[PDB]
Amino acid sequence: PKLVTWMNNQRVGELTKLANGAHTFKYAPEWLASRYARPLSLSLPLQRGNITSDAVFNFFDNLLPDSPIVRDRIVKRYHAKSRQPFDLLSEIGRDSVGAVTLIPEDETVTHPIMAWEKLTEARLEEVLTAYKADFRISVAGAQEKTALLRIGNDWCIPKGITPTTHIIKLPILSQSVDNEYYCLLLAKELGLNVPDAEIIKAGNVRALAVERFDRRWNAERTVLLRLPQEDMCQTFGLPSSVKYESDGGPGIARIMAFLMGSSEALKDRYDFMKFQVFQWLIGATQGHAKNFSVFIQAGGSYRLTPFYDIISAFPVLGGTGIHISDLKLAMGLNASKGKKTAIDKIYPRHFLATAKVLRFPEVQMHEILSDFARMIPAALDNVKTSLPTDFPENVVTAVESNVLRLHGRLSREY
Amino acid sequence: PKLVTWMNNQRVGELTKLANGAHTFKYAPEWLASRYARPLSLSLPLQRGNITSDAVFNFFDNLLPDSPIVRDRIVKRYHAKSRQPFDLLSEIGRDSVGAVTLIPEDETVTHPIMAWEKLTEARLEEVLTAYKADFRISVAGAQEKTALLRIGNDWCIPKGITPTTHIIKLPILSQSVDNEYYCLLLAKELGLNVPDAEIIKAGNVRALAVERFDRRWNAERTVLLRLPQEDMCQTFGLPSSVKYESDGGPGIARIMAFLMGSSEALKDRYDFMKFQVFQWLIGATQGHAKNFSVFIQAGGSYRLTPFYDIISAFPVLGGTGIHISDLKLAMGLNASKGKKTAIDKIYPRHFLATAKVLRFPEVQMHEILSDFARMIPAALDNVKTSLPTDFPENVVTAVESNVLRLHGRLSREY
Amino acid sequence: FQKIYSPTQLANAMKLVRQQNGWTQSELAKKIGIKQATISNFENNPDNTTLTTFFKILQSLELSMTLCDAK
Amino acid sequence: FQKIYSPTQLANAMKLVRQQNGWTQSELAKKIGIKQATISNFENNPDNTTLTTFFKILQSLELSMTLCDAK
DNA sequence: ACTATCCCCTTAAGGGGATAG
DNA sequence: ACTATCCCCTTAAGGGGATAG
Repeated sequence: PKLVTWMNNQRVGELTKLANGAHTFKYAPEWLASRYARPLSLSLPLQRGNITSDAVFNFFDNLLPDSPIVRDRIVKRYHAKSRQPFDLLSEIGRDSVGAVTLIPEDETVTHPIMAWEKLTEARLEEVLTAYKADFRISVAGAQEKTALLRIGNDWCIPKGITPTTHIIKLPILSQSVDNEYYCLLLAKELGLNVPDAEIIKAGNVRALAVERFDRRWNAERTVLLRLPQEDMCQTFGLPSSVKYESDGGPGIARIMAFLMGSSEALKDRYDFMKFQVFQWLIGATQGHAKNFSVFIQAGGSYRLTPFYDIISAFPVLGGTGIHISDLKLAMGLNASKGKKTAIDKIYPRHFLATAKVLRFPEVQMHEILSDFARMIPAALDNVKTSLPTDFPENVVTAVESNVLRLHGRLSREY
Repeated sequence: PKLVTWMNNQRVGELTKLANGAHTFKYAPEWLASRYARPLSLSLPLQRGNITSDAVFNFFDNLLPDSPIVRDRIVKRYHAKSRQPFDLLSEIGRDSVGAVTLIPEDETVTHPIMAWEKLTEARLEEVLTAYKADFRISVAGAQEKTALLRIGNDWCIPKGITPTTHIIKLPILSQSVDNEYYCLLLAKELGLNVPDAEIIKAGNVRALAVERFDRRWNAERTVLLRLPQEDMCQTFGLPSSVKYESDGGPGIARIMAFLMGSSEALKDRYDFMKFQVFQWLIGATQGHAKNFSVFIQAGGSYRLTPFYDIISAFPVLGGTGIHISDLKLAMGLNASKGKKTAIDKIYPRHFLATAKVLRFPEVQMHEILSDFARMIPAALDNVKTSLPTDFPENVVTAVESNVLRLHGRLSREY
Repeated sequence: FQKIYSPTQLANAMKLVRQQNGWTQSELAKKIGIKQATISNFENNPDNTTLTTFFKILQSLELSMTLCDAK
Repeated sequence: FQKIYSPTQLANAMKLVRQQNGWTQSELAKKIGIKQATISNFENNPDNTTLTTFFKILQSLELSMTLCDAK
């Protein structure tokens, strides 16, 4: 049974799984002519026939969680006919990342467009703690996370094809929730485009609540709209199995070249490189392709989305085996001897060497390093004097401590 | 004193002749922003500074007659300070070909926009016969010709910056007027885009009156508008001294490539090639660059203008030295051995060989030859049964006779 | 209309128009004097494609282009 | 706006915009990662110019393009 | 100051011609 | 039927680097 692909209650097309198990997709003629017309994914450009390339399979596969174990948790819950992307998506296809809503062909079953259940502080504590040992969502990423709808002053669960407004993350790293909450506050303090996140406390459980940037209420405030988007694995039609550059995923050059075609190209390119430096300063090593996204706009235009899923690997050193010399950036920089990626061995000359080959304005690479050189100090303070009274000072200190260590490498030159 | 360049009462810019005698041009900022904005000539693209290249000189020089002897006739009449383009243009700069109106900087002297003098059958006979042994016009071309304004049922002479509606040609070839009047009627009969011309009889003199395609009355019928245009010498910034291909002018390839950038590219290219065949059939050998023009449209767009200045060299054979084997097309075709141009040696295989290199649809070259193959016969008849009662049957017969001779070469294959 | 910012967005668009009009790479290529391979390259690898090529294909699609601000 | 049908009409237009905005071939080329010679070639010999080149220069001019019918 | 050239060098467009799927 | 490749071959884009007007 074909899966009708909707995008904000607009028929875009259908997903078909043939007998031979070949996934195919076909744009709806009405969509090809729509005002809102745009490809589901840049890897699937609007055209007339049945699209049969692997990009079709990879695109939809990238909407589901990475872990083959987690998928089992899904086949278990909503009794799926297989761990196959198509079968799974036929169960939780409603609130998937980005803005697609996959609903079986045989299933108009008009679902409530705007419906939710105001959870109690207990039910919340139940749902949060739940993900460890109507709710048809789908959050893709590296770790275990769900998604809720925030309205008024209550955390409510969507009912039907109703959208969510927050991506909620649970503690895995011993305090991944606190690690990310910090990295995000710091990111904002430094002018990087990131989502405002908060920490929700339900009884004993402690969870992270990130505001979604792929969700927006219409002017009337009567409808919550999903904004189309896709990560860099999708954009390039690649399988999440290659999200890291070392495995075969896209790197700086690939991404940077692609960003040249952005509606906000010059700004996005600047912002992308700037972030390569930030990831270095806070020892973030999760900067893989599925962690960068572009918004898809009417006609096929796209621009970089805010950065997300940021965590520092600093809190995981010393006491254990892990050492600063064992931290490597997911995307390499240009070095004299091939390429570099070891945080503790990385120096400004590396970002400048990268900029040289990519031909990214040298002067802008200098200004990026310069801005950080003189802003980190003040940044840490404001962030710190923001951390809630009950924030693990070992997280603050581990991050703050190592940032200054690397920062010094900057101020020493800028 | 600078020459202010106007185009339908709109300041486009100024022509300057420096002390060193260097001609320069500068677009008026107001024109660069105008709705009607477009370059004066494709060889002079809109830009901010002073244009100093030779295209400036060549462009304006191409607005005046070719013969250095005729220019003298101008310096004589309107007492010019030289046969120099600038000095001459300062005298008869008003109604020049195309649509430019060159008026001295020091000379607002608002001239009547719509004014004319209804000539008598005698005055007409005076003006016609005149060109052999207010009237500030400028007709460029190969032969001696003037220009009049036709209104109601009287031939009137413009007064001021008032435009003309007809290009009047006088007998030089013994009956150039009749030769062209025929070639044009025939051209139309075969679906070629040409101007409707008529023969005006004033006493003893016999003149050709071609309707101008670079003139159009506004909707209100209150203003006669000049449509911007330029010939192929101008378009390429070349001096009229190279209007013929054998001298250094543009040929088929040059023109055809340029026509690819037309608003009506595919149709113009087809029409241009078609005409290369027509010129062959009627033994026309004046197909030089200054005989093809493009209309300049808002923004820099252009499209081919109707064909004009068509005359058959057939009436000039036998009785004199001139022979069919001495007729050569101004623009050569591709041959096995270099290039061919001898009308009497030209065969369909030549146009097809040309089309092959230019990569002009072979099928369209076949359809062109085909259409002529079966249309000439009927064409000659309708044209013939149109020739006024007093039309030199030696012209008709000489042309008609040789057309069938070449035509046979076609019907024999198509 | 929709603003375009890259060779790829361009080719996708132009290829859509060709398909919506029922034309093949062959009929268009013959009309404008280029090889069918050229049209194919353009559709899949527009980055290193010539501008005349681009405009010839634009003419064969009975289309035109225009500049504008990116807001 | 004005419809464009060739590489040359394009370059003339784009070059006008650069001049009207007071920019040089150098500042734009640095911003988009190409050589100043490339911009110069584009302005005088747009026929054999790459599309990425064309779009990089389009981005440096804070412009965009759009398709349309030629009527 | 700004733009057009110029040498060196690698990569490849696109026309010819033509075929595998 | 339609599109993607493929070999051969000449021409040149565009990056490096850098200078003449």
